[PDB]
Amino acid sequence: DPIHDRTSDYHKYLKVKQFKLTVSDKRYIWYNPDPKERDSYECGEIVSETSDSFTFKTVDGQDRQVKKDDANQRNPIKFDGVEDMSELSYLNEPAVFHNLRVRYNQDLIYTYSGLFLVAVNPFKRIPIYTQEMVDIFKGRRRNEVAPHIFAISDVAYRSMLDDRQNQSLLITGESGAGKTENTKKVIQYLASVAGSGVLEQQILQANPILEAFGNAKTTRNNNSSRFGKFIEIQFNSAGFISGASIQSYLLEKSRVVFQSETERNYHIFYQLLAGATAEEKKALHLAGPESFNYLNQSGCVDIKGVSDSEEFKITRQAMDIVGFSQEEQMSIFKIIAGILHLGNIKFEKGAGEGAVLKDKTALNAASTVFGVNPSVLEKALMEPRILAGRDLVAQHLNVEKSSSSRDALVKALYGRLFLWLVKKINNVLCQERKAYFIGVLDISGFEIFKVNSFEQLCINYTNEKLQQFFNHHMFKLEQEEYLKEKINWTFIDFGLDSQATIDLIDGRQPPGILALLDEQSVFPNATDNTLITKLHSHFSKKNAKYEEPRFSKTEFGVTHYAGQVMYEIQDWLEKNKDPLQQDLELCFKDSSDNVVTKLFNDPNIASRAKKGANFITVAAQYKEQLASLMATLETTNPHFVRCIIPNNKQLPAKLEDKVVLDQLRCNGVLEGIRITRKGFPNRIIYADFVKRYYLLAPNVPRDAEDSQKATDAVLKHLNIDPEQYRFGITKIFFRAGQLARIEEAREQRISEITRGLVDQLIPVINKLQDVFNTLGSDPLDLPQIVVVGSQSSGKSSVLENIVGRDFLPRPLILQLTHLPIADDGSQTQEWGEFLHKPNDMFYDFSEIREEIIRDTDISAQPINLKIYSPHVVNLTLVDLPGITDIEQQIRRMVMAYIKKQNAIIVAVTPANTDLANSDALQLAKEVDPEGKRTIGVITKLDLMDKGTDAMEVLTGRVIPLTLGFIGVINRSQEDIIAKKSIRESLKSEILYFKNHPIYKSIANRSGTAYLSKTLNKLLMFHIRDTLPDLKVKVSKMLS
Ligand SMILES: Nc1ncnc2c1ncn2[C@@H]1O[C@H](COP(=O)(O)OP(=O)(O)O)[C@@H](O)[C@H]1O
Ligand SMILES: OC[C@H]1O[C@@H](O)[C@H](O)[C@@H](O)[C@@H]1O
Ligand SMILES: [Mg+2]
Repeated sequence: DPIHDRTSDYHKYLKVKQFKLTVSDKRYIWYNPDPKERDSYECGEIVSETSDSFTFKTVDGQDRQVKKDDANQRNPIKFDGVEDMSELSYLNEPAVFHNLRVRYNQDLIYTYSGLFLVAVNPFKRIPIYTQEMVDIFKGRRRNEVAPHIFAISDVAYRSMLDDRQNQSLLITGESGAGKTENTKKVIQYLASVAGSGVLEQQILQANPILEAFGNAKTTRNNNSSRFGKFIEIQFNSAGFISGASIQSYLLEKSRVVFQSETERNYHIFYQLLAGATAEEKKALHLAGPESFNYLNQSGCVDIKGVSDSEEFKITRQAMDIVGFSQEEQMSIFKIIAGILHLGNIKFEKGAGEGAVLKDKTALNAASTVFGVNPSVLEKALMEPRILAGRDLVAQHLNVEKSSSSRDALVKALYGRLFLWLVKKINNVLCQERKAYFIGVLDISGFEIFKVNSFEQLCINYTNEKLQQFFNHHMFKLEQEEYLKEKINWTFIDFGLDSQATIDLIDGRQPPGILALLDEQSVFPNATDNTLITKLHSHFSKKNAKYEEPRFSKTEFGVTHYAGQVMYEIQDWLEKNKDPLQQDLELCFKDSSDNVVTKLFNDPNIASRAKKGANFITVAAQYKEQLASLMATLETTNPHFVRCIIPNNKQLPAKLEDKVVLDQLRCNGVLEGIRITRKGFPNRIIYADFVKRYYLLAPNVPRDAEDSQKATDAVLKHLNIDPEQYRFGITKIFFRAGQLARIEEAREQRISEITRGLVDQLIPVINKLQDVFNTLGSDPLDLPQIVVVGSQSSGKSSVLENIVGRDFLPRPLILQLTHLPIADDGSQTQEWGEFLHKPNDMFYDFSEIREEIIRDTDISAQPINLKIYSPHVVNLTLVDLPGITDIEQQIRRMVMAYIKKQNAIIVAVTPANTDLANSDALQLAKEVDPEGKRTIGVITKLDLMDKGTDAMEVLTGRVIPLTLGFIGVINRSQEDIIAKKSIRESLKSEILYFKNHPIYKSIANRSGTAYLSKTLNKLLMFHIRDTLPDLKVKVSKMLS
């Protein structure tokens, strides 16, 4: 399984490479050392914070302060390279960019951002698109695998099948950002998982055909799409590919006759001249690109790394696969060559005003490959006949007009040829009946150049609709979640903000730009000036999205979603009408070539108005085509892929701050995470919230049964403002920022209780004990001292002796803290504290005995008693019930305690009860065979017998132990009856051992004083010894 194998290409090319921050409490923030350079950011460490402001040290070396509102906090370095950025506490611009940068530098181009898939063009080849890679993502769910265009393709596929609903993938981005490469990957994936099959190959081979005729090298992309497309992959009810259909939009026909410096014409022109066979060159009258006007003006005829001859063979192969016949293929090449020959026709000024054609070479070459009459073609170009009432009069045209008519014929032939290719492909691939489909939209994003004409308005208008579509989708998803979870919050439709710009463009009443253009396009003597004049007359200072420039008399502004765009009105009338002399239509309708003739006869191709319809302008046609695409998209469940270009030099490993950030700002990527920042952007299933923040509140099990009640407990203890959150049916909902503040509390808390893990070790362990061992569990295997003895062993007296005062009547965690002599030199009064009584102080030890009895009315939940006294040593002990229905759980509890090797066992045993067949030591040796962590305490020594001595065990012989034995004596029953108090009877204990015939030799290693000192010592060093392992355990359970 490659997904788990680290030594697999999957982990190498799709997975990110590979306690310090745990104890650390450092905070960092993104800032720009130069306020005027918003795109350049640096990391600064936070040093202090007030009510609503931060203070940090800049790398330059200088404290700086910023408001908490404008602060761009940085996420913990642990999250650098996350697969899905939606799980970040901070999603500010610099933070987003940073995670993308981290991934990009590791050659990870794919990153998730909620319902957004981000892909940053690598401008390099990364082996993550092989079949094996396809197989790896098959079936896999998003969370189950790393980010990849294949993963989102699978999700859409699974959704189609599971919900029986059509899907769509919208791949958007700037020119060269990677839309088409990713579009091909989706198809590659779908053909594989739902598929080397005839139909499959045909679908796969259709793209190569359209790219040859619709792509070209521009200054921003060597393989630029000069048309947009919507590919529908069809499936049968069983989920197998059954067909495909293609729609093309806004083909850049003007490129056929003109290309700006360094750019090329459509690939097919160069492919034909370089890949045609010798026989084809002759039949077509071909020559090198330099001999053709339409190819020798840009200064570029080839692309580095690209072989046009090789690509030609590929295109021819693709046409064979899709099914174009040999003759159809030849006719397509004749059209391409004919267009080239038309471009070489040179019109000259005749004796008069009319143009003439002196050389007939180009005209004839064209006429021969087109299968039309040269004489008729020549007259149709320079002397088209126009209707003068009821007679046709030959209008002899000058040079400029003849040349323009030639170009119009060229564009019309290319445009029609392209539509014909698409229609032919659809005839072979499209099936009238299909159960479902997955549509992929590959079209240009907003276009804002210095010069913007009609084409740009169409594409911008398109993107206004697509952005509106996305916002509205987000709206619906949000509305659906709040409804399902029972969260009362209503948003204003996100898409309503695009309506104004859209109406200004395609509105009927009031009439928008297109309507006014159409009207003006059919107006008698209308000109580009009367047009601009009319637009200003309708929207200047009357529509907030429109702007009449201050000086320019040929432009107008439109405020688009992505910013204002200035449009030049020049040629708009001609563009909207796309005229072609009727005599040219007639000339080609009489062609001897089958395909040429279809380009002028097929109504669905030869014109915009279908058989029986009225006049249709280009604008009206495009508005109808766009509404049809939107209606289709609105019948699907949409998936969005955001492509980002790393720089403007088409170079690998060179992510530029300004270039990327600019896109993240208009791509909507930063919008798709700030659109709902007004409601409750964050929500977490209760059990998950509790599992993570239980640590911030007392008495809250990481796995409480009632997750919702626990969640409520945490928020209350943290004193969170009730308005900042809402309780859903399955999730807790938070206002923007609130969850991030709770996460920061968790981080600070973690640091507060783990930093000590690096003397006063006893207290540090005491803290962890109060935080994790209250419910009676020891998940961290805390190093502790456990006291074990019989109900009559008199162990409780031992504890009261160590405490130096009576206070004893569940496990009992006794945490003693020594109090130093007062600063003035006085003796501080001793008192106690219970963990379940947060604000109480027990100065009366009698009340402590009572509280123990109260809270107790056998259980595994320990009572946590803390005692602060200047008469005790620093020490922590865990007293367990002494050793039937009840005597079954007790032994169970004890065992569960001494079982751990991180525990030291204090076995208390009466001296007046032999040594063999003990009790505590028995259970002790059971879990501690080598007796390396057991210390025996011998009590009631003064209660043995006449000549009964115990020096044998005290010196460690009857039963050896690494830690040894310690003897002691306690108060008698009549002593308790009298005034005789503890730490008074201790004075006696010392004299007993000091003046004892045999024990006097070991007097210094006996008694309560010595026992307490020893336990403190054993605990200090045991904690120190266990410290390393405990750090590992703590790090784990906290992640
Ligand atoms: N994921 C990718 N892997 C390799 N090269 C890529 C990738 N995405 C883009 N490219 C490179 O970028 C060029 C332009 O990408 P393209 O998809 O054609 O952009 P767009 O369609 O958005 O105009 C490609 O032809 C290729 O050289
Ligand atoms: O003009 C009526 C409608 O026509 C459709 O084609 C457009 O997409 C809508 O935006 C418009 O409101
Ligand atoms: Mg493209």
